[PDB]
Amino acid sequence: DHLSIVTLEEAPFVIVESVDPLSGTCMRNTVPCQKRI
Amino acid sequence: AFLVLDRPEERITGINDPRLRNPSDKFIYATVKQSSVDIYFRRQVELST
Repeated sequence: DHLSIVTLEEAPFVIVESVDPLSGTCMRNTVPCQKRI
Repeated sequence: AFLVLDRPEERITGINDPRLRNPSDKFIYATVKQSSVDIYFRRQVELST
């Protein structure tokens, strides 16, 4: 199925990085994530 | 004892070395721009840092 998962920035567990400027969206070994403000 | 073990350590074991697997400004890595080495590191998953 399809489900939504929360996540939080941690040092070795969840590293949130900005969008890839070379490939365009994300690099290898990475997964897109959203954020609200 | 002082003379036996006042031995400096130099880089060994290739890129598998964990002592400098994490970058820092004290030491500098370098290659030649636009070569095969650049493609290798760019196309590697763990070698992104």
